[PDB]
Amino acid sequence: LFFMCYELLLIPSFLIVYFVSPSRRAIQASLYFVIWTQLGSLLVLIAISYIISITNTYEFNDLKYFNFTNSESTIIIFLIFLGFGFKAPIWPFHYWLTKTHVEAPSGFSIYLSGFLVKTALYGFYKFNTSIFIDIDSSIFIAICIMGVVDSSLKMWGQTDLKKLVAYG
Amino acid sequence: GSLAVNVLFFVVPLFLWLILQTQSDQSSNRDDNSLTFYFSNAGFFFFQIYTNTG
Amino acid sequence: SSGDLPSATLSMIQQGQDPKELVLQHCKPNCLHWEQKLKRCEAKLRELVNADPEMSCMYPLRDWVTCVEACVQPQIISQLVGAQKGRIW
Amino acid sequence: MFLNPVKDSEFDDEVKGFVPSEGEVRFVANKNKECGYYLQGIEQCRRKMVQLAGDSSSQFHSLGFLPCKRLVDAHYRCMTDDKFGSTIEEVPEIGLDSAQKFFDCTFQQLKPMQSCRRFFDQVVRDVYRANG
Amino acid sequence: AFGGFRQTDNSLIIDDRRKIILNTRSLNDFQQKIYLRNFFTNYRPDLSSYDYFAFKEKLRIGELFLNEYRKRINNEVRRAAILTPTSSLREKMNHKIADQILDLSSPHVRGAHFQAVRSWTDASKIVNYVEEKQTKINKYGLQFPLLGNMTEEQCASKEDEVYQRLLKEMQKPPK
Amino acid sequence: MSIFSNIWINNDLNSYGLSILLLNIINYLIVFMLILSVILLTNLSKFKSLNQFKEFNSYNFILYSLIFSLLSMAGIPPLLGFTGKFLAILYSSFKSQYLLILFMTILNIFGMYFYIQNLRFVVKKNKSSILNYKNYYVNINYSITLNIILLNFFNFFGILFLSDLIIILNYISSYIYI
Amino acid sequence: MNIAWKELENDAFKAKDIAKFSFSNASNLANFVAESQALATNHFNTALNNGFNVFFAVAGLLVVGVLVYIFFNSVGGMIIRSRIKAAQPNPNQVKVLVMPFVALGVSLVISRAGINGDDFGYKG
Amino acid sequence: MELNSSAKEDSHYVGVLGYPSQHDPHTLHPKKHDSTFTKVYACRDMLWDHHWEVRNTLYAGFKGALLGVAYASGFGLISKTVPSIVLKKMFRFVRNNNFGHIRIMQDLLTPYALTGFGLGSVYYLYQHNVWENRSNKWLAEVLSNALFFQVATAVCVNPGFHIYGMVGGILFGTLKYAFYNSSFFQEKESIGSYTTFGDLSEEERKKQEYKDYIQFLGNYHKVRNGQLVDL
Amino acid sequence: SSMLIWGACFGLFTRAAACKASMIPLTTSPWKYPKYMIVSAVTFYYFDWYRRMALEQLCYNEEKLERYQIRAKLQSLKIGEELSDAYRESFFEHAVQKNNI
Amino acid sequence: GVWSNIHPTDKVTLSFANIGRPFRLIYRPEIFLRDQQAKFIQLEKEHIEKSKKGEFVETTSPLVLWN
Amino acid sequence: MEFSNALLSQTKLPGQQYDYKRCFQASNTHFECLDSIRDAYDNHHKCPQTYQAWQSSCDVGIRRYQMDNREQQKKDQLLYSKEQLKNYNAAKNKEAYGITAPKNLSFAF
Ligand SMILES: [Zn+2]
Repeated sequence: LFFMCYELLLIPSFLIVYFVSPSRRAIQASLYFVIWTQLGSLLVLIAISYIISITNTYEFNDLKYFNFTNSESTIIIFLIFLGFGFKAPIWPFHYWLTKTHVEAPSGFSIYLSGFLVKTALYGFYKFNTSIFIDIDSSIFIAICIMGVVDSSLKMWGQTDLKKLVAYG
Repeated sequence: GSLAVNVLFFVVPLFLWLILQTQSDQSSNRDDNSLTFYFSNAGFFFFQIYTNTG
Repeated sequence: SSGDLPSATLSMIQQGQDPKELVLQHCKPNCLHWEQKLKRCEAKLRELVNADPEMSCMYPLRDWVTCVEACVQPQIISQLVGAQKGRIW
Repeated sequence: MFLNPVKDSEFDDEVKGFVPSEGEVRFVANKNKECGYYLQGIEQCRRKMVQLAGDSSSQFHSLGFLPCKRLVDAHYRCMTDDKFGSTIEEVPEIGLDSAQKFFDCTFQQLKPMQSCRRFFDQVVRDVYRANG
Repeated sequence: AFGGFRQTDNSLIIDDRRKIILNTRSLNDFQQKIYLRNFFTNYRPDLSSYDYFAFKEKLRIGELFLNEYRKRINNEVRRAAILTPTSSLREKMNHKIADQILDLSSPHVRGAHFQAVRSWTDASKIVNYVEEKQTKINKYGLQFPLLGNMTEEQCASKEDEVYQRLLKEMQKPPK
Repeated sequence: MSIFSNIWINNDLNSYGLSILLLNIINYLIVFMLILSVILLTNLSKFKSLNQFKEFNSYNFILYSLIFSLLSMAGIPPLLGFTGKFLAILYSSFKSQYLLILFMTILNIFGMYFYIQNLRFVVKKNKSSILNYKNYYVNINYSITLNIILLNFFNFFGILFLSDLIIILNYISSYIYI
Repeated sequence: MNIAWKELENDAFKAKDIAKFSFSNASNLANFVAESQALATNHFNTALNNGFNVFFAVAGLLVVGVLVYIFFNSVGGMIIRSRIKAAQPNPNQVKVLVMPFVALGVSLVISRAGINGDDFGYKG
Repeated sequence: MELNSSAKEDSHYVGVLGYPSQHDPHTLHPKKHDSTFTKVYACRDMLWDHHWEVRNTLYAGFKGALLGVAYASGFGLISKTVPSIVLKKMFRFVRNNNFGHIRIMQDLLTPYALTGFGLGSVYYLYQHNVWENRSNKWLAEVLSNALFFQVATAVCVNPGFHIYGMVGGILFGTLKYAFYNSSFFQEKESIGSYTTFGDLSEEERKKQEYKDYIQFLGNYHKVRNGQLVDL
Repeated sequence: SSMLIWGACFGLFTRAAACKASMIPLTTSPWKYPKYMIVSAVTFYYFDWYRRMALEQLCYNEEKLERYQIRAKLQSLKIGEELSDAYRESFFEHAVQKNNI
Repeated sequence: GVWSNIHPTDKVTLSFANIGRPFRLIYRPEIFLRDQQAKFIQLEKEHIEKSKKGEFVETTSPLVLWN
Repeated sequence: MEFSNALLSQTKLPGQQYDYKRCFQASNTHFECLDSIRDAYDNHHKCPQTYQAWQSSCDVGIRRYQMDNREQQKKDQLLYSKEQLKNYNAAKNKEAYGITAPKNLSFAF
């Protein structure tokens, strides 16, 4: 139900961007939003199917009584990190966010930055905390820091204020 | 623009990864916090209600 | 967190014991051909009442031992202290 | 619990902590993982027996918790790796007090089956510390 | 029912306890559990789920307790600075206070760090320290409202027990 | 499928995959028939090129019905087309085929863009007027409309009742060997 | 299936074992089967009823207060509102001022009474 | 249908079962009292030695050349357009030569065969000498194949498509690890099989198996959680 | 809940949704409202029976599928494993004990 | 409600959770365990009968089943 | 396929038919000659004439199905009774109306 509730959030967002935005460029921006967010959701879905099939259970508690090997743990952590970083925009995947903020209506932009991206932080946290991972987090830390550096270095050359807020 | 500056910008993530690796070497011998997903709460969440029914 | 946690299994190398006899009696099926050849050589040499001193079962046994230790030796070393690979390579 | 009483203390109840050996923790964890089926059955057996003759008018009210005894034996054997005895009554002189504590906390005081595991684990720990 | 994932690497497994030989690539769900998933993931795997929850909470409280020790010694240093002039502060502070400041430094006390790197024995020792403090304060009933929740009926029994214990301690001879 | 003292214990159904395939086929047929009913309501001569998806922008029922049919075909989570793909990935993971999962993922993402590309073509300057005329007035069919209503209900909320369909399909598939 | 009381006799087992496998008194067994070793089903039912009543009262008072506030302060611009209030008779002005505050404050007071345990009998 | 069947053999299981071994010595030993001709003919065991580096390199080059020839025959030549003057000259050459088709075929297929031979030889020398001792087999395969295919795409095809060469190398390495290194759909044993070696009697093994079943009963969620109703 | 009432509610909302989708007014052709509830109530009521009765036969089918899986596993053993001590006793049980016909 | 009254778990979880598992185990686990426990209950009964004669049998000793 | 006795039993020679009446009469007679003496393992030699009639009347596939069904029935009878099965079914259908809660902070494992 956790994964299903995370997945349920896409259709209203796409509908709002498609039917309520006044700008003409918002038609393609909604498609970009959908395609990136759904690629991330597909990665998360692969990880969830892995966990469900290996451990025939749906409770966070039962994971305390099952151990994942090194290979499965590495696969799961990579999949969940990349999938939730598609929505909570990590460095190489923020083109959709920039386009969607530039073209979307102001209220939905407030909702998207203020709350929607946070939905990726929560779920990741849960799946990060329920599994024992024996990998070095240096690669993920480097990806996040590259995101910070790349976003903050691009703020000077912005004339549109909404794009500047998106980069922040 | 500048070829050297563009190359430096391109190779930034590798530089960050290498610096993190070096400081992980420093943390390993000093027994500092390593760059790992720590597992000390056994999956119990931060402030989570753990109650039973019946 | 691993490393600061108790170990679930204690191997007999970690108990200061030699598993070489077990590994030898488990690597023997890998070299049944050489073992059979050595047995045939021994049977042939037994039958001859007079044989040249140059003739011996030494070389079939050398081949059989080579195969058995090819199976045996690396896996015992791989569990020892100081035989771990490098950080990257 | 892993506290030992302090002898010749100035006040009455002063304790000092200690940490078990890595072998003891490993042994207890492995036996608990491999013998948890009996532990769950004791909880179910204990509740089931009272449901059938909780009243004093029942025909077999005198027997009490006797059948669950069999489970209590099996768990013990499992936790002892069959190296000491077939029944808990054959436990060595060490850990005998902890067995009495477990029996009091399991049947005489029908406590939740959370505290009772501590006393059985104490029996196992005492046996492990004594023997080898 | 727990399952498993099919393995790929080809390597022999020797079970001397059961006296069998298996292959990693030909392990079913149950054999994978007892041969590949048997490692521990806790500081104290010998404790139950409830017991390890109590252990984890006590460990968190113990880290906060050591942080409180450092905060208290810092506040004592501030009080000494205000109350004592610099003409003699250094020597007095060098008496018994500098050693305690250095005893509660970065490795011994977590401080503002993300994680305190402790082995399972260190965690056990911290939990034992916290439990020793608890046993000291529980026998006097000092933890009713601040660190406890008793009913009205239990309060009277606790008061009687503490009164009897205080009477017993008073009538003993001095050491 | 383990053995203890010559007693065999199995926790695998061995017929789940056939039921999953049947579910995928049936779900695809249902969504396809929804979109073709939407097409059959209208004047058929208008839909020749891909840009003419704009012709579906006539009134709210047709427009939204086809938007949701396209999203279901693309595999969007809430709708019916997502369940078959999700269960296919679950069964592949259960069978331990990560390469098949990767190739299905590539196919799924490319096909999803292939489907949602046409949502851009639906934008039209004015109402399309794609209805046949009869007795001087547009001919709006009620029976096909009700069929689309039922198909829309089961597209929106089919994930709630999917357990019964899975039960029936596994019951059918259990006869394959017996 | 094999855990039963058929073919079970006190002759086989020694007295001490029986002494450690005998039932406790009637009260302990009743508390065990009723699962009332610490709290009673009456306690639980009373707590559920109190929670129901508290939620319904809080929600109703909050909605009433916000509706009356909105519908009393959403009649026009500042001058229009001032004219309407001036035209209102004194009891009407008193009501449209006081009663939203009464509803919201009573909701907050009920919540505060919910979070405070002042019924404890170990005082003095 | 099997791939790399010789390298995936479980030697211990094969020896225990008595199955023929693919690593057995497949060699010929001439003996005395034999003619001089059979001495020379028995030297053909050289071509059967899979530990010969030159033979392995030549076989890899032959396989690469055969693959290149097949690709040219099926997809390469027919796609390319030949000038009409060159085609007319070729057909005139066929008219004045008894087997002129063979010469045309040689001229058309020489570049593809040569490129395939070189690629196969270089690939074998690159895999066998560099990446054969890496601990992580999957990562080694992925990295080596990605780099090799990127270089091959840069050289043989336009160098501006090297990224797609890297992606194709990654995918090929994943596929190779899944089916050429691992054994899926091609298994020589049964899942869960084992071999016993101790002197334990049947009673001891049965007791251990009863213990194992008791432990296995804890893997059921309903059993472990105590959520079973009374039957 | 009751399936008959759930079906009747389903038909009531289905008719109203169909009226809205066709842009025809509600309150039009009123006799279709009771007909839809009656048809939908009977339809879902029968499906409730059919789904329950499919579970029963599915469970009984798995008992026969239990026997097929064991015999399929033994017949799919690699050659030489039949007389191996890992499978020798189980194989002999089906070849000898199950020859009772 | 009426749709989800066959199992104590919601229908979505039933759909996407029990991949490849037996419906017997999912819906009636007690009968599933009892059926797979056959020839072990008989062995346990024989063990109890022998124990009534004062003899202890080391094999089949772990076979103590409560479900 | 290739592993199921059910599908192999449906394979027959051309021009081969089954007389179900005679086969079932013989099987009923043989199973009533049995089931009067009860054994854990059925011994057909204790009912020789009915055994011979059963062998000469029913096909091999029918006899295999009959033995499999008889073994399953004998296994089921030793474990279950009508009343306890009814009680268990009623209890399961009654608890199906409720929900399942996690067992937080367990003790067994
Ligand atoms: Zn061996």
